[PDB]
Amino acid sequence: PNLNIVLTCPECKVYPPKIVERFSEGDVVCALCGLVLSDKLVDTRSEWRTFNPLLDGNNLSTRIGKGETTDMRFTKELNKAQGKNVMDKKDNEVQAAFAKITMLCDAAELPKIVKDCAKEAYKLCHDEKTLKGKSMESIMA
Amino acid sequence: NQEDSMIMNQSSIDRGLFRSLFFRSYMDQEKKYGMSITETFEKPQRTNTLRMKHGTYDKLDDDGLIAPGVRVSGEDVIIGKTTPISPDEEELGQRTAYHSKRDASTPLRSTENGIVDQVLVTTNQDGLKFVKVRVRTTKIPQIGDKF
Amino acid sequence: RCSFEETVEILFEAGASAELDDCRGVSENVILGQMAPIGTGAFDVMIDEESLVK
Amino acid sequence: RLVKALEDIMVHYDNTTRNSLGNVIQFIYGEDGMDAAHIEKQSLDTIGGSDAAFEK
Amino acid sequence: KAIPKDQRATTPYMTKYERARILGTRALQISMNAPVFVDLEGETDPLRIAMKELAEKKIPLVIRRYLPDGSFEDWSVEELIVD
Amino acid sequence: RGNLMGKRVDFSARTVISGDPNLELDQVGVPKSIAKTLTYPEVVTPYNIDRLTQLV
Amino acid sequence: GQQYSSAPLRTVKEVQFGLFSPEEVRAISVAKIRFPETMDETQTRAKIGGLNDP
Amino acid sequence: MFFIKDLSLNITLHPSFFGPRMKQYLKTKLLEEVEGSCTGKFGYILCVLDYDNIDIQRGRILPTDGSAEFNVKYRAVVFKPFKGEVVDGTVVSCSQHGFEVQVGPMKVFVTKHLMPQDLTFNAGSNPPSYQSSEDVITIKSRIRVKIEGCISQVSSIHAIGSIKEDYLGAI
Amino acid sequence: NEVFSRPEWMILTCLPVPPPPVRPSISFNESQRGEDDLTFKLADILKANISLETLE
Amino acid sequence: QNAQRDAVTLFCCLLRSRLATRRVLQEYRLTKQAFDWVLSNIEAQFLRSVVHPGEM
Amino acid sequence: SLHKMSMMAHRVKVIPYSTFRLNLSVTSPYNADFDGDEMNLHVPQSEETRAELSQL
Ligand SMILES: [Mg+2]
Ligand SMILES: [Zn+2]
Repeated sequence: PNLNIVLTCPECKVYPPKIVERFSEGDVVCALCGLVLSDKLVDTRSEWRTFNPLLDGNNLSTRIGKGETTDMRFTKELNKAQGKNVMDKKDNEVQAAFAKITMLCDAAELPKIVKDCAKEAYKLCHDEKTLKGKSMESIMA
Repeated sequence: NQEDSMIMNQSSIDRGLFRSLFFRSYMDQEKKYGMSITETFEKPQRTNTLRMKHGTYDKLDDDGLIAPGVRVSGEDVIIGKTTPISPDEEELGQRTAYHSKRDASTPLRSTENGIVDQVLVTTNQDGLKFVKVRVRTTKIPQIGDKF
Repeated sequence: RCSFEETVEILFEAGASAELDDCRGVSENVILGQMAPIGTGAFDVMIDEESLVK
Repeated sequence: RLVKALEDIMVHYDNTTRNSLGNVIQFIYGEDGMDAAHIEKQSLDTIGGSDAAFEK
Repeated sequence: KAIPKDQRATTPYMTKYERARILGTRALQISMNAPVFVDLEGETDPLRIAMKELAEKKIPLVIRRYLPDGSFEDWSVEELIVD
Repeated sequence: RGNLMGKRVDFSARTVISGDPNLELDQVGVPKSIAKTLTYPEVVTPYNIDRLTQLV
Repeated sequence: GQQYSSAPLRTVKEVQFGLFSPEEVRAISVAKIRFPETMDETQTRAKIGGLNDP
Repeated sequence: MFFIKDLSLNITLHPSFFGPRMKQYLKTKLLEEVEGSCTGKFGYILCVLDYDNIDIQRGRILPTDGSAEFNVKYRAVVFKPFKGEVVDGTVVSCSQHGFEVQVGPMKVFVTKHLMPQDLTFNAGSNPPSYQSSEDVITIKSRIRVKIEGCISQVSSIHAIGSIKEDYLGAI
Repeated sequence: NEVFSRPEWMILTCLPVPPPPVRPSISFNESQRGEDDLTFKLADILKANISLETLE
Repeated sequence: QNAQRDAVTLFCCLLRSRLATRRVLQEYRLTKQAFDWVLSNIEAQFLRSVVHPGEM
Repeated sequence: SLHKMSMMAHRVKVIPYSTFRLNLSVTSPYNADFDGDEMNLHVPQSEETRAELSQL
């Protein structure tokens, strides 16, 4: 429902926003009357400094491993709990398939581009109806 | 001269005393995420390219690079690189009008200036075409320089 | 107290025991971002309308 | 530790050094009420000198 | 709760902080087109005009000195002995 | 510590300091680039309307 | 540079620290957040009802 | 209802208004803002009684901007609606959901569902009028409306009325 | 204090979710999008909660 | 007044030591306007040496 | 900056080059030496804080 902010100059109002963005001053200004359109400009490079949608999608997950000061009993109970919830999603085949495909590509000394193209192809096929089997070896080859 | 201060002869400075050269290397590389999106070194046009920096693009060639010997200053784009975008991915501001690509060039530093010394293009390990640039600048000894 | 060292423990005990802050301390007025009672701001300036006719 | 130890201590409009909570540390700042920017080393002529010089 | 004039037991001398905020607020008002009560000798800077008004006690202000018990006093800058 | 008690602020300049006996005690020599970079918002008054007009 | 508001402007005095009651949490919140996904399935906008919805 | 209440308001003045006559200015402002406006706590402010004995108290200077703040206590005649209050009014605008009754400075709305079954809407007339089995509700007609609910938003008050119950309808 | 703290309130039953103004995500190059750690933690709380409800 | 006398006792002893009849009539040989000027300067500087309320 | 003297106001004198020039009678409270030492310069943005900064 709308939610689209469009910057316009109320003094000029003669054309769609043909503006200039001053990053050093942190403003955006109309290149005609010289009137600023917005102050306090946000950055995208600065938030990126601390840090894959193409393959993993929007799914999120976090690992549980052992801690600095912890017991080995709690590490097993948390991993066994995830082992019971691993059936909630059918994405175990993508990680194992990409693992074995990773082993074969690393065994064939092929570049990473062919690895990403092959993983993308297997992601395009995945589990469709026209495949109807092939025992996971033929779709990988 | 007080407090470890030094007075230097100006005529000696003009004749080339303690003058040094500074070589800054800007390395850029085009990459491909999932083969569908491919970064390309090219000269961005001001008509169809969105998110273009306010720097001048007259010093770039047809391949998106500056030939050595061209005097460059701050806020000048040395290597022009554009990234493909999707129309239904962002549609921010005028993205539904530029249609084509998004600028992602690597300009020179804001406070720097000099003469481009050497530019070379080569494919790396996985075959990605990267380019290295080297600009030289003579730094005449100033009052604020330390010895 | 939380500003100096152990922030989370002091805050948790504060919320647990329903603690109240007077908010005339130095760091408190700093955090909230308004005038503190130190020096120039330790007194208010007024106006006397009976003095304007002088 | 010294800065964060002595911070919320000031002198109000009654010549009494007390913190923000009202706890009185010193009833008079410096036990005399004098700033540290107008004090000079002085000599006491009452104790100095002998008894014959005092009576003289 | 407003101590009367016969019970004001604070220092009658204007402190450096009171003079500072009086010159700052008065100069800020003069910068915002305030009625000047003293004839100017050709000044242009607002702080110099504020100090010119303080030198003749023509500043129309009164200080509300807060006491530690919550009370306050009203010492007008005209009756305060400067310096 | 990095967002309340202290913080990175604007309207500032950092550089190497050096001596100059020809200057006064309280003054400081500011470079022209720093003087043109930093600014100060002054209020337009009938006393400096012509001067600020010249600056414009 | 922000937009003007007609609400009365006052300073911040007393600050009270307390625990969050679950009923008050449900009375302050606006969404339930049920989908662990970040953005929408179309890889754009937001999930609408997820970790970061409008 | 037309009540009389002592109200207090904080008036802000620019440093250019610090002349000896400033008190008058205060009263001036105290009129221009209070009379005619509305508040969600005391209702529509009509008039302001006692113009000569207006207390000025003491003006205080807030930090920045240097503007002056005043606390004025006065007596004023205000109008505040109430839920379930029988009032009278005259129609102004007509709608298919109901006619909009005008009660003083408040424009009450009457929902069509809150009307009797014999009262029907007629758009073929100019202006469109509500014709019943005996009474015809037109713009210039006077109708006694029983207010069921009222909304007290800041500087804006709207109420909802009805005429379904007995001893109501057109006057 | 009844109006502020309760032992029943000390035990967590419902969990507030802070807005992205607290955990700002990033969408760099439209294909490299990074989410904050608290977002991943909320995803873990959702997966564990829905998993526990399904098992119960 | 007790705190005032107990806070001014030492300074009053110093003034009574430096301001003796023999020390003024013999050594200083001060006159009327000179002595009164010394008194006004001592009282004045004593009124300027007072610490200001509100200092951290 | 461990002294209250380490932060002091100054009168700006516009000079060329790029180094902050100052008199050597102020390097002792700053504990500085002209050997690559950088300093910071903050600018007030209001007349009230400029006058309060000049009188204190
Ligand atoms: Mg050093
Ligand atoms: Zn414009």
